Amino acid sequence: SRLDPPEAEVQIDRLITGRLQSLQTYVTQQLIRAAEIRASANLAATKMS
Amino acid sequence: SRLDPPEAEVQIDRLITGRLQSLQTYVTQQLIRAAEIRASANLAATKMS
Amino acid sequence: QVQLVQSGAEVKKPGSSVKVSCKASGGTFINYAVTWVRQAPGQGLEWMGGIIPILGIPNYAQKFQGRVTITADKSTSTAYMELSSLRSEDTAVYYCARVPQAGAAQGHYYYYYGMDVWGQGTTVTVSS
Amino acid sequence: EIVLTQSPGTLSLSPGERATLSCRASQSVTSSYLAWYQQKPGQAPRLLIYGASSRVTGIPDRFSGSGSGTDFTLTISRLEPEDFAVYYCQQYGSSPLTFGGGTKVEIK
Amino acid sequence: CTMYICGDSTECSNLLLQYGSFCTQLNRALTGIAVEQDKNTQEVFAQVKQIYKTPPIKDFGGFNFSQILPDPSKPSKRSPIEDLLFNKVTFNGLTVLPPLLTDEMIAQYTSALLAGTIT
Amino acid sequence: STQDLFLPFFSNVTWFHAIHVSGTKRFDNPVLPFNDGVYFASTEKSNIIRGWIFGTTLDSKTQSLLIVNNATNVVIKVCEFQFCNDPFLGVYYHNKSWMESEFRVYSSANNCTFEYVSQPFLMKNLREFVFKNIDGYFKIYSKHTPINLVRDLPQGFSALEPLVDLPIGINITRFQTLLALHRSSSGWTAGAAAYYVGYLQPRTFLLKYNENGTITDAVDCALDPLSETKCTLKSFTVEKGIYQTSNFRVQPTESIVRFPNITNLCPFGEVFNATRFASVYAWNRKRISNCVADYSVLYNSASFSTFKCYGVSPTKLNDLCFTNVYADSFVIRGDEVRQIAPGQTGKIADYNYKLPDDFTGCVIAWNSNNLDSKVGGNYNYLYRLFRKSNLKPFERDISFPLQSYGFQPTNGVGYQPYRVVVLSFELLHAPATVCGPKKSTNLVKNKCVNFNFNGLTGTGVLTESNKKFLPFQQFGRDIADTTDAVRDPQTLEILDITPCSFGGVSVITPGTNTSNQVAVLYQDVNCTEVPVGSNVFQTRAGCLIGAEHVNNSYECDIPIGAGICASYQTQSQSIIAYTMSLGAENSVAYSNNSIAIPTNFTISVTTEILPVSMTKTSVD
Amino acid sequence: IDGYFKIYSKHTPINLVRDLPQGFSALEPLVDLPIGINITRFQTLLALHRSSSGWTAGAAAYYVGYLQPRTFLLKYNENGTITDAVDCALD
Ligand SMILES: *[C@@H]1O[C@H](CO)[C@@H](O[C@@H]2O[C@H](CO)[C@@H](O[C@@H]3O[C@H](CO)[C@@H](O)[C@H](O[C@H]4O[C@H](CO)[C@@H](O)[C@H](O)[C@@H]4O)[C@@H]3O)[C@H](O)[C@H]2NC(C)=O)[C@H](O)[C@H]1NC(C)=O
Ligand SMILES: *[C@@H]1O[C@H](CO)[C@@H](O[C@@H]2O[C@H](CO)[C@@H](O[C@@H]3O[C@H](CO)[C@@H](O)[C@H](O)[C@@H]3O)[C@H](O)[C@H]2NC(C)=O)[C@H](O)[C@H]1NC(C)=O
Ligand SMILES: *[C@@H]1O[C@H](CO)[C@@H](O[C@@H]2O[C@H](CO)[C@@H](O[C@@H]3O[C@H](CO)[C@@H](O)[C@H](O)[C@@H]3O)[C@H](O)[C@H]2NC(C)=O)[C@H](O)[C@H]1NC(C)=O
Ligand SMILES: *[C@@H]1O[C@H](CO)[C@@H](O[C@@H]2O[C@H](CO)[C@@H](O)[C@H](O)[C@H]2NC(C)=O)[C@H](O)[C@H]1NC(C)=O
Ligand SMILES: *[C@@H]1O[C@H](CO)[C@@H](O[C@@H]2O[C@H](CO)[C@@H](O)[C@H](O)[C@H]2NC(C)=O)[C@H](O)[C@H]1NC(C)=O
Ligand SMILES: *[C@@H]1O[C@H](CO)[C@@H](O[C@@H]2O[C@H](CO)[C@@H](O)[C@H](O)[C@H]2NC(C)=O)[C@H](O)[C@H]1NC(C)=O
Ligand SMILES: *[C@@H]1O[C@H](CO)[C@@H](O[C@@H]2O[C@H](CO)[C@@H](O)[C@H](O)[C@H]2NC(C)=O)[C@H](O)[C@H]1NC(C)=O
Ligand SMILES: *[C@@H]1O[C@H](CO)[C@@H](O[C@@H]2O[C@H](CO)[C@@H](O)[C@H](O)[C@H]2NC(C)=O)[C@H](O)[C@H]1NC(C)=O
Ligand SMILES: *[C@@H]1O[C@H](CO)[C@@H](O)[C@H](O)[C@H]1NC(C)=O
Ligand SMILES: *[C@@H]1O[C@H](CO)[C@@H](O)[C@H](O)[C@H]1NC(C)=O
Ligand SMILES: *[C@@H]1O[C@H](CO)[C@@H](O)[C@H](O)[C@H]1NC(C)=O
Ligand SMILES: *[C@@H]1O[C@H](CO)[C@@H](O)[C@H](O)[C@H]1NC(C)=O
Ligand SMILES: *[C@@H]1O[C@H](CO)[C@@H](O)[C@H](O)[C@H]1NC(C)=O
Repeated sequence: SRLDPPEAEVQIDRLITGRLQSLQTYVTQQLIRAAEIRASANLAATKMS
Repeated sequence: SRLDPPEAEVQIDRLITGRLQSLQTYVTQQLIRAAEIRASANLAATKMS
Repeated sequence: QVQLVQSGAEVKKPGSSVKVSCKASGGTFINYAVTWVRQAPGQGLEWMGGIIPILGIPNYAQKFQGRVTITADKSTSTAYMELSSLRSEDTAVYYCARVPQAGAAQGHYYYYYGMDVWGQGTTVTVSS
Repeated sequence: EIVLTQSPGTLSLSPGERATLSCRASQSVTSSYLAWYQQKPGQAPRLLIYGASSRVTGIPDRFSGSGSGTDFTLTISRLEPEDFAVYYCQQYGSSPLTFGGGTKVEIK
Repeated sequence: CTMYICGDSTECSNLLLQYGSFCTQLNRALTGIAVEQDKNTQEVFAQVKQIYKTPPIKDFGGFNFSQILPDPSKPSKRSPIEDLLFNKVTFNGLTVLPPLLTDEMIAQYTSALLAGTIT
Repeated sequence: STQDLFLPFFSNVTWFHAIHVSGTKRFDNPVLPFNDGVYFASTEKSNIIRGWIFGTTLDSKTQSLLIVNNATNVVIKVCEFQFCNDPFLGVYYHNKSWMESEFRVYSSANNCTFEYVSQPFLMKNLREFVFKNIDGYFKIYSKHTPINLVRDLPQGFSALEPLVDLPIGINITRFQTLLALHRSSSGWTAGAAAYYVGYLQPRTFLLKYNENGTITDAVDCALDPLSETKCTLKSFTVEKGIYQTSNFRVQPTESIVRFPNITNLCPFGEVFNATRFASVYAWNRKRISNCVADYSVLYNSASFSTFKCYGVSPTKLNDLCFTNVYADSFVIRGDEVRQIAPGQTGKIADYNYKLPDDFTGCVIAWNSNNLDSKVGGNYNYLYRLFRKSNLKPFERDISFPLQSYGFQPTNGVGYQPYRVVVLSFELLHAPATVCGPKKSTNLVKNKCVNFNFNGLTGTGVLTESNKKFLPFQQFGRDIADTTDAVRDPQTLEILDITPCSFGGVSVITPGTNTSNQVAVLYQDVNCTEVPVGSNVFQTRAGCLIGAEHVNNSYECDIPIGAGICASYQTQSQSIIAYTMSLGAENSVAYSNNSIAIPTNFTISVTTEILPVSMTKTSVD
Repeated sequence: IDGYFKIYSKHTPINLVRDLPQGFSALEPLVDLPIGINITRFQTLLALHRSSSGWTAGAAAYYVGYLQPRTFLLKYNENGTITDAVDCALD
């Protein structure tokens, strides 16, 4: 609400890129973290058996 | 020491972004690599027991 | 009735350090600006630094950066200047001087008057 | 760094005459802040004129100063035997403070 | 992170402040890896809370364990076989931390296990 | 956690006695600076402190603030005052009180653009004020509270609340305090006054808010290591352990510049010092290239009466490289010396010599009458007077159409001969050989300094070396392409480069309800060089300050590294460091004829805990 | 290159009749003159004698070769010299 459309489409892209990178890092770290709860649950199921 | 402050804050950001990405890749690969030394040490401890 | 007195002459060898003191009596001394001026034999005058005792942050010249240190003692009302890493070109006469009207604004200093009361002079001869 | 240059290197005059000393700056002095000092051998300098126009009390009336921009001048209308010494110009409108170069005024 | 990206420059460090908390996460991940590296060794070697010794005289019915037991002559107190293994495997803000357990304590643990097994 | 301008904890504040009655009176209130704001405190039980003045010059050449209070309204003005040398407010009874309160503060108030009237500020009721001036906004904070101490500041905690945010647009450097004494040189009286003054610095604080709206506690993260740990954990309590807080660095102590010797001096002494000079209509233009020009000689001489230099600054000319330099030479009268300029017209300007409007050069000139003139005058300098058309710049032809100059050695200034030298710089598509001189320094050693070796910049420590260079190589490089050694341009000796110290700082503490003592570990730093007090002990993981090296061994409590542990022990209490033990000896009785058989038994129950899953989340 | 004329040179004694020796030597820089011209052709000067046919000379012969953009792998010893090189296009 404070800039013209020709100039408002330049500063928006910086926010878009930063937010996209911040969202990607979270998903990568969540996959890496979830890779080991499965390893623990595969040992609990053997100790039960 | 060779450019004005209005123009010296544009070329610096490219270096900042490149160095940040180069630093992130190393940490991601180190986490992935460290995920398996634990798997080997969990087998050595069982063979000792 | 404001007067400043300095210490005596000094002879030094290269690589050492010297410390000069300036004692002012008869005034507030708290809101002044105490400077330091160096005059070489057969030459002009040079500016080294200054301090306002109430603030506690001095200003240094670019040439004498990392080599000089200016401090003040409010209780005894005495200003010290220390010069390290002596060379053979640091042989001159040193003066105290005083700027009566000085302000701060930001971290820098602002002066609205010239130096009016001077010291006496301390000769530092560096040789071997 | 503002650099001040005193145009006449050395002036030789006679008693009862008038002098004229100049102090040119590389840039324009901020708010016209200039001071004039007079030094004799074996003694500390002494302030005579501040602000390029104002005069400290107790200084004889034969001393005067003027100028602005990057050109400043000092005048002694009627010379006296006690007026022969070295003179300096100093600026304090910015940092660092810079002095002149000196201008000998003597008959011996 | 800060020293690697902007080396002792204030104007670079002021521009780096607009990106949030990217460096703290990296520092935390590296610290976590470094912490895990010690539990890795502790879970393997520290399996006995007592220290055992072999008798001064070695009469085990005809078996000769001299090649795996430590020899007092060597200053490092390592078995002959371990000597072969040890002499066979050979700044922008980067530093390397030392492990908590020195190489002379792991040998004590291994010797305790070996001496407990035989007797 | 917030970073702002705060007053540091446990400092010295200055206590002024504005008026002292000994027998007699003593009046002295000074003018103090205004660095980043001020904290002002008072406890006087009367109406004496009645406002403030802020400004830079405190004269009629600039604007100044003025805040006045009279127990009925507060008046804030921003005008061009001319304050007296000892400003004060004079109330004079016509009656005892409540009369015409005159204004002895100033004597003139013109051309001023602000006014603000409101309810009084200062409504034994200790009063505190905080002043700030940021981005053309004057902000005031205030707080009142009753105390009972004799002469001191109370040991409590109160938070100041905002008062006003006035939108002034002036600069502020100094400030002063007003006092309204009485009326009854010595025709006025007063009772007493005293106030406390302190200054603000940029700090970082950690504040605590309760369930209701107030602030209750604060922590300053620069007082001691424990405060730093509390601030880095974002908590007021710390559990037992070892935490990493900050980094440790060493700062440069000097600067060094080294360059090769100064040779190939460029012949500037031929166009200035010369027995013969050209004429106005016939110049002596000379080309200059492939040389080193000493500009500082020209503008540091007390013999030139004209040095107006357009296009470039006279001081930066020593840091510019050009391709070619062209120098001219005229001998003209003293009146037309002003006509050599980018914009000017006249006889010489339009007929003999003209200059463009983008000259980027200058017109160094001076006076000479005792050598260029003789007894008979010797009118050997000619010039033209009439032309068929105006002459464009950078063009002149060789050819009674010419007249000589008198130059009689008796006339006053304005007609005597004056010599003019005109210089121009040009940059075409060429390597730009011409450059200015470069100075050097004394080459200090063995300290972490900053160096500039012929183009190589960096920080570190220099020392001698044993390497040998082939006699054309300048510096060396490591495996990772980092500079390792250099060669001095003037002495041709090899020097090494080693970074000055750097590391991290860790804090070792027991639990927080137990004690408030800590120990500090500096990592990987030989602390014979630490700038920094307790027992000092050197480990393989750095060195430790604040712990005693106990003489025995126990189990590990707080790991440190390399087999060293630390713990809080009792023997008075202290923190001790030792080498961890592994267990107790249990040598077994071995023979070839003995066996041991158990005889009675126990039943044992143990527990084990295992995670199985985590939380399912989704983000759009 | 880029308005800079660079020269490298090296001298060494040999004993072959007519050939180039089978060894290895590295050339060292001589001059880096800052001229600003374009160069397309070149020619060699000879100073014969004085004694159309009023001059004499003994003999002359020289070897000419041309450079191409390549990639090399060089080896430095513990001292400051270059000892070996490998051309990564031969085989
Ligand atoms: C209140 O204080 C502020 C802060 O000091 C002040 O703002 C400052 O104004 C001055 C005005 O002179 C600015 O100084 C300028 O800085 C530029 C930066 O390069 C210079 O180039 C300017 O120099 C010109 O003039 C010279 C001759 O005097 C020429 O030689 C030169 O080539 C330039 O043409 C000029 O010095 C200063 O930058 C600001 N400060 C900031 C932080 O920007 C303000 O004026 C004060 N007054 C008020 C009412 O606010
Ligand atoms: C257990 O086995 C070890 C060998 O692993 C025995 O020690 C070895 O005993 C032999 C025979 O006495 C030694 O051999 C000698 O070698 C030298 C050469 O250095 C030679 O000149 C001699 O004539 C002799 O042959 C050998 O040095 C010695 N040590 C080693 C490391 O081999 C040990 O005696 C055995 N234990 C028992 C109780 O038998
Ligand atoms: C094997 O171990 C168990 C315990 O692990 C032994 O049982 C314990 O035997 C003692 C001695 O008889 C009992 O102590 C008794 O306590 C009562 C008081 O309650 C006292 O009046 C008696 O005089 C006697 O001291 C103890 O209670 C008992 N424990 C249990 C749980 O019953 C057992 O004796 C061991 N086997 C052998 C052969 O020793
Ligand atoms: C306290 O200060 C206020 C602010 O000026 C005074 O109010 C003014 O008083 C003068 C004196 O008669 C009047 O000329 C103005 O018109 C008043 N201004 C307003 C806005 O009312 C007030 O009189 C002062 N109280 C005293 C001096 O006792
Ligand atoms: C924050 O506000 C609450 C509510 O106004 C305060 O709780 C009241 O305290 C008074 C004290 O006598 C009681 O009479 C009220 O009954 C309380 N309110 C309720 C709803 O029970 C609370 O004390 C305030 N915070 C602090 C720190 O005092
Ligand atoms: C022309 O000659 C005069 C002397 O006749 C030169 O003046 C010298 O200037 C240098 C530079 O500062 C000084 O160090 C010397 O002391 C001066 N000479 C004397 C005798 O004092 C002048 O420099 C010459 N012109 C040029 C362009 O070099
Ligand atoms: C650069 O100039 C300096 C100053 O003369 C040279 O340093 C002197 O060189 C001579 C050469 O024989 C020595 O005898 C002196 O002991 C040196 N030091 C002095 C005079 O203080 C230096 O050699 C010059 N640099 C080059 C590369 O020639
Ligand atoms: C590189 O330099 C070193 C030292 O200058 C050379 O080692 C020297 O070799 C000569 C040969 O006769 C010996 O006389 C010297 O005693 C040696 N120096 C030392 C310190 O022992 C080395 O030879 C050079 N590199 C090569 C490849 O020759
Ligand atoms: C405050 O002043 C006292 C004495 O004047 C001094 O001992 C103390 O260290 C000072 N506090 C500081 C400088 O923080
Ligand atoms: C009035 O004040 C403004 C703001 O400082 C100033 O620009 C203007 O020159 C002033 N006019 C007079 C006549 O002083
Ligand atoms: C203090 O903290 C320790 C840490 O566990 C705890 O054992 C103790 O109960 C706490 N309270 C007191 C009063 O020591
Ligand atoms: C630490 O520095 C001192 C002083 O230079 C030195 O004597 C000592 O050997 C050094 N120790 C280590 C381990 O670097
Ligand atoms: C620890 O034991 C050593 C062994 O020599 C002894 O010298 C030292 O005095 C003892 N105590 C301390 C505090 O080091």
